Amino acid sequence: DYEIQRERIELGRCIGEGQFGDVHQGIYMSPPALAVAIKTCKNCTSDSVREKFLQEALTMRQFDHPHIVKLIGVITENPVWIIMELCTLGELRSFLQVRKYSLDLASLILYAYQLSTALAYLESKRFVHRDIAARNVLVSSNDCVKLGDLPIKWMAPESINFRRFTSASDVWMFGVCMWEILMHGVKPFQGVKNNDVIGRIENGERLPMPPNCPPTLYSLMTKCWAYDPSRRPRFTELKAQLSTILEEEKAQ
Ligand SMILES: O=C1CN2C(=NN1)COc1ccccc12
Repeated sequence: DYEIQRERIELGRCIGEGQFGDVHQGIYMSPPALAVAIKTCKNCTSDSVREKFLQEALTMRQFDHPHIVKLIGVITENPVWIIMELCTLGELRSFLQVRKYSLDLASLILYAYQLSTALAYLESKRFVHRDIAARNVLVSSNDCVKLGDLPIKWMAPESINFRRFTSASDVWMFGVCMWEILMHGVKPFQGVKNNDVIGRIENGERLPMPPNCPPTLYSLMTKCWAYDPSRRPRFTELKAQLSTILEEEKAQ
């Protein structure tokens, strides 16, 4: 039973925004004082919105991975809330930007490694994500990131051209996500028009090597960006390669 008694929740300060409403941090008193994230729903007094909001919680129930945010429970009567595991440090993009000059390379590589483990897990569950980007990643601690919950600049050419979405197109998007982390949260193709992104990629052009990114890690990003989806590594191969790049970086 995922239904939580409202009196067990102390609503704290607003910490961010979601599609349905504000996200707040708070406290969950269970049989004691667990820090939680509380997702609110502005229009949940309407059942069409309520069903869509609560469907997200039902989706979360299916996953059990250390690098995917966990659902704690729901409050189905107005105001409708979803109680999630709190990732205290917030959104990854903002975290990377604020810590641009204070996060070492080993930490950046660790975040890419952890995200590849969560994605190889979702691949093993036969779940295609379709929206892999640094914006949907949350920070639990300085050493732990988690997956939370058209973007032409992040999309595989087959997804843009023919709406083909597979684990291989998720790999392309993850290559862009790895570039974003190594770029300290800078978005890809800044100042480039969406309709001119496909052309540049068709021309063989790719996102450049981020400053201070190891060549072995940049090489792994470019394999994610092979035009042919069958030539892209699988998430399991990404995981094994990122583990070796992480160890090499941890050794100096
Ligand atoms: O499910 C969640 C959603 N979330 C948090 N934790 N857990 C904390 O950082 C956030 C920042 C912005 C939006 C959502 C969150």
